Amino acid sequence: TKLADVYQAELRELRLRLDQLTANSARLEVERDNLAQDLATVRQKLQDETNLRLEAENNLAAYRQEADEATLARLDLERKIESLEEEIRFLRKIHEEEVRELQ
Amino acid sequence: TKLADVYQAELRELRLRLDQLTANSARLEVERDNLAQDLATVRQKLQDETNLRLEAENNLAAYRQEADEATLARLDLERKIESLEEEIRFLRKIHEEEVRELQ
Amino acid sequence: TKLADVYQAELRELRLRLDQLTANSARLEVERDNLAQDLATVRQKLQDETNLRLEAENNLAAYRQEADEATLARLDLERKIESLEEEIRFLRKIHEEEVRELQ
Amino acid sequence: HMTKLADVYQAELRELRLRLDQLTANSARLEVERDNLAQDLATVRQKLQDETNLRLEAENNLAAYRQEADEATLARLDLERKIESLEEEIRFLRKIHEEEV
Repeated sequence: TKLADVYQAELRELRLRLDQLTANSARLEVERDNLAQDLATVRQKLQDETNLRLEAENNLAAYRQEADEATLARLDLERKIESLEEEIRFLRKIHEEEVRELQ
Repeated sequence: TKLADVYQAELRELRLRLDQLTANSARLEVERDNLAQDLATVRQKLQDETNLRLEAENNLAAYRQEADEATLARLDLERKIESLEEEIRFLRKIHEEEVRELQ
Repeated sequence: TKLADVYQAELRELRLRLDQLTANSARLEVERDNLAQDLATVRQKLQDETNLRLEAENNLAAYRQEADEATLARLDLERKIESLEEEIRFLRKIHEEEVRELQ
Repeated sequence: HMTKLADVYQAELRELRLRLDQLTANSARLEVERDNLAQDLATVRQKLQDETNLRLEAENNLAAYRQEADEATLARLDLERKIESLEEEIRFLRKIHEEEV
């Protein structure tokens, strides 16, 4: 009986440990399955957002050129205006002087 | 003797299973740790790629708006130019006339 | 005459502006040439550093697996050690019992 | 009198104005190109700094994983010897016990 008790003691311990490990393993498998599903989703969200970023960044260079050329055209015209208003003022001074000389 | 033999057999089996289950559990914990790490990583990449997308889209919007402002300003200026050129023509005509009369 | 002065004044202003603009344009040409050379340099450095970053990031997953497998192997052995020490303890208990039963 | 002079002066004025219009246009264009090159230079310098930081973190994690593998392997080797020692001990215990009966 003492022999049987020694054996049963070791058996009982091993069965206890085994039951705890099976429980722990089942819980870990559930958590792993969940993390994997969420990882698949967020990877898809990343791919989508990368594609949108990429298209936007591609359009940028052409739009920057459009803006530069439009701004350059505006400036050219503002300068022509300044030139014409300068020309007018000069004409009036020159004209006023010429009419004084004919008196 | 038959009894000890049944016990030693079960003892050997349980130790075999236990070693496999411990290995399996260790592996699962490693897999779970990895999935969690990668999930944190890709979530960060998603956030980054969203921020870059938004900034790109904003720069696109800004370049379109600037061009529009430049084009509208240009058109307004072209009309002021036509006005100034008319004014110049009228000034020369009036002055050429005044010059003829004073002679 | 005053008329000649009016004309010479406008001429003087235009010439000075032209001189100022030519000087500024020469400066700007130099600065543009420099910015372009440096831009080419830093673009090359960027490409190089991107290639290294990319290869490092690619090797990451493989090195993490190497570490995981090495750690898993270690654990398997530490467990086999515990198994053998348990077996020893049990053998001594069983042996002591058998020795008592056989006087 | 002034007619001769006015003609010469108006001609030079016309030339200078034409030149100013061309040079002002060119300068404006150069200013735009310089502003752009500077902007892009700032951009790519930032990308370089970012890419360097990512490279360094990656290389650090590589280094750390290589250290983990080396230490784990060394521990494994030490354990395999302890295993041999324990198996030797077991065999000695069984032979000594079998003798004692």
